[PDB]
Amino acid sequence: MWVFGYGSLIWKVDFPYQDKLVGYITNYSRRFWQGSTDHRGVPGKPGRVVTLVEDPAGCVWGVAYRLPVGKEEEVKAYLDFGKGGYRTTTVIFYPKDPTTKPFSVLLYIGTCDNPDYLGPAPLEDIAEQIFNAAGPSGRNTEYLFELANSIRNLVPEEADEHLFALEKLVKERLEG
Amino acid sequence: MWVFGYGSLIWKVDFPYQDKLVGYITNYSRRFWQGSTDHRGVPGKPGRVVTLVEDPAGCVWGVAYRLPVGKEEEVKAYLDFGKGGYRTTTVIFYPKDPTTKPFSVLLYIGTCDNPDYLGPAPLEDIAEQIFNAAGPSGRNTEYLFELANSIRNLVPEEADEHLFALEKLVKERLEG
Repeated sequence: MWVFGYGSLIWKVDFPYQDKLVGYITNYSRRFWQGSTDHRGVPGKPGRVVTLVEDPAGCVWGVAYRLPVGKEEEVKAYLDFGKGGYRTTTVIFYPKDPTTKPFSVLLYIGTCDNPDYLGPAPLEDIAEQIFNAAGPSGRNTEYLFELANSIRNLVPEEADEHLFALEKLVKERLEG
Repeated sequence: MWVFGYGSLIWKVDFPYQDKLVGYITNYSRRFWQGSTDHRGVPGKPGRVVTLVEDPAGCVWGVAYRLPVGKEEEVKAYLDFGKGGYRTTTVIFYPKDPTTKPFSVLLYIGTCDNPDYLGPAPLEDIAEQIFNAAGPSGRNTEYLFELANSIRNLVPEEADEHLFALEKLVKERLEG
């Protein structure tokens, strides 16, 4: 099966994937409304990471990865499509390359119901919080930069108003 | 986290593991009571694969694998310890090497409640069914041989009465 990576997976490429395609999905928008206490932040001082939200006019550029078929032959691992703030569903992924027809992919999403969801907030604020945060995975700012730098390698900044704006405010903070 | 492989994982080594240790666990016994329709058998002509059953006098030799920390920084993947015929729990794993202290490991088990559970049966029968079966993964007999040959590389045949007996009956069938 193929899964869509709208975040860290884009650049955190050290995992096993049979194949990958740059592309985009629809009807969702990428927002930094997901709190991070185990990666780019910690409890008591959470960081912000991305999640996808339903947006009819929405688009999200990212990368689709083909997971290797599982080795354990004794149990049937399953997919639960429902589940406690994290959603699993599928959506159409459009490859950047027109040579490939669009195909279904798995989407793993953290909902408004997940415990870590921080929700929408003024960008001024999100940027600062990101500025300050650091977690087991690294600093919050590095996460944003990679993503942003990461997306730019694939599309014009117009593609993600929210992400690039954030990057810019942060860079400004880094100034003063 | 570390997971215990009592089956195919022992020899199907083409996956990513940070580390591995030969060892054994207790209070469970390995039996060929699990039906296979997606690996070593198919619907309408199922094969047999191993599952672990609670056995107070029981022991299971196998290998423990250290899974790599997950790359996705956006969602919290969880462990559900309860779940529809497959159980997830932990048990003590004793390394063959005394230099290492015993440690907890994850055990993923298919219960009597799973749909594919075929249950106990006369060994004469299981061997034949295995003889005949083939699935997406390969023939049923190859699965048994690898396991058996696989275990022997780690312990005397006395360790697994059930597995080696089965191997032998099968080899006999292969004769006539």
